[PDB]
Amino acid sequence: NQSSLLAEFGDPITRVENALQALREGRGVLLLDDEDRENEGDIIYAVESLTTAQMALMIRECSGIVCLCLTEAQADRLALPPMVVNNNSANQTAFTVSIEAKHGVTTGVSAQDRVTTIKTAANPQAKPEDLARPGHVFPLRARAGGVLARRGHTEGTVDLMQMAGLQPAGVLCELTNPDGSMAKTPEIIEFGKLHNMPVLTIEDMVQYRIQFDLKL
Amino acid sequence: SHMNQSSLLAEFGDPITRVENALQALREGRGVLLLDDEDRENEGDIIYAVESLTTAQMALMIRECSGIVCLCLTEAQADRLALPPMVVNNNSANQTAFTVSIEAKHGVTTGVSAQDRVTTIKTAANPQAKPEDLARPGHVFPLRARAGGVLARRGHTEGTVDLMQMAGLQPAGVLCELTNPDGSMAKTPEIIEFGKLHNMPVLTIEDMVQYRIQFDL
Ligand SMILES: O=C(CO)[C@H](O)[C@H](O)COP(=O)(O)O
Ligand SMILES: O=C(CO)[C@H](O)[C@H](O)COP(=O)(O)O
Ligand SMILES: [Zn+2]
Ligand SMILES: [Zn+2]
Ligand SMILES: [Zn+2]
Ligand SMILES: [Zn+2]
Ligand SMILES: [Zn+2]
Ligand SMILES: [Zn+2]
Ligand SMILES: [Zn+2]
Ligand SMILES: [Zn+2]
Ligand SMILES: [Zn+2]
Ligand SMILES: [Zn+2]
Repeated sequence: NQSSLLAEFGDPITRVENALQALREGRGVLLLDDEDRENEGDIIYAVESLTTAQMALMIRECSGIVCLCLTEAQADRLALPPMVVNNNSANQTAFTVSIEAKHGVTTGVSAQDRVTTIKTAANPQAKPEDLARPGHVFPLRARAGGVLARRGHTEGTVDLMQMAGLQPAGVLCELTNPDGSMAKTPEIIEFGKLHNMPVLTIEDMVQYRIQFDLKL
Repeated sequence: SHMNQSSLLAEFGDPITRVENALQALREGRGVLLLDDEDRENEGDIIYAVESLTTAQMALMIRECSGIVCLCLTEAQADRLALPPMVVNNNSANQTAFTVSIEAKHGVTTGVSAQDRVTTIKTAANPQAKPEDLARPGHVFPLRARAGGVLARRGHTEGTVDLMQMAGLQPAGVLCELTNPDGSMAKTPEIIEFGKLHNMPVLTIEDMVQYRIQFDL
């Protein structure tokens, strides 16, 4: 079972603290959501330290739909409303209109171009005109309150950044097996071991936030 | 001396032959690799007929391409599904005609596995589909092909729908951009090798344009 498998990454508190220190060091982490929800592991990177190599790993090891998790305030600053007026997706995944850097990219899809787009979007002094729409990067609006308001990878991403003391923007993508099926805990554990990436769950995060009275 | 692209593509035949082999591969359920103009994107996209799309084919795209797998549709089919342009004022470099993204309602879970994307695509491409069959947003990205195909707009979008129509297949195909492990986009020699290894013909939009000119006009 999951809890028993994750044991080798430490106890739940250790699992959170290792994830936070990985992010501070510029490394990625792998975040599992609830078993009865998606039961998927996403690679998470802090935008602050995002490299082309990190992006390239996501593209070749994950779904390739690399999303940029943003606070409401940052999404607002960039004038990125929800893609649809009435979201009826299974998880209410908060996709905004898709984006591309207006300047400094070609087709938008290379690892370099996605990073350029993401860095442009995450710039504290970005304006809406810095991004063309539509494009190949997929921003997501994180819920105010984070994982204590919504138990998604979107909130997990942003909460991790804030908990780590980093700028509150991260990227995510779902780890996918070569045959096209989604990675499960065993494969996720293996991937984290291969790539020196801490693994943790949303429940780890929730329990950690509760214990340490963490408003973010 | 490096030969030009046309010279590299010569082993696939002359322009017309390259299109004819593409059409036949699609009729046999195999994919093709379509290059656009060198002064446009200069990118090769894997293209598959939705009619014969399998989970294995989709898995290949996720593994070997950008993973942003797009569903090229006719304007008629997009309107049938009530899929408006994602943004009213499109200012992307090529005005790539993204609609709002989609997900099938039944038969899927999170929408992102190879099998889920296929289910979603099959659902959308069905000639008797209704808007309500598709949740929005989702993990499949439809594109509105321009009326007139590659003689009107020289995009992989139009190339896909033209290819299906010319092959006599359901006028819906899926595309995705071939990518190298280091995250750079695959270029002609890599596209050609990939095509040889996967038994997928390689062709260009210009080949398709010349074929339509010579075979229709
Ligand atoms: O679907 C997704 C984005 O395309 C993934 O599930 C991603 O992890 C964010 O969604 P959520 O916050 O609902 O997990
Ligand atoms: O960006 C893309 C995905 O949408 C690809 O270039 C795809 O080929 C569609 O674009 P176009 O028709 O402009 O080539
Ligand atoms: Zn493109
Ligand atoms: Zn998720
Ligand atoms: Zn002939
Ligand atoms: Zn002939
Ligand atoms: Zn003939
Ligand atoms: Zn999801
Ligand atoms: Zn294209
Ligand atoms: Zn070879
Ligand atoms: Zn291959
Ligand atoms: Zn014709």
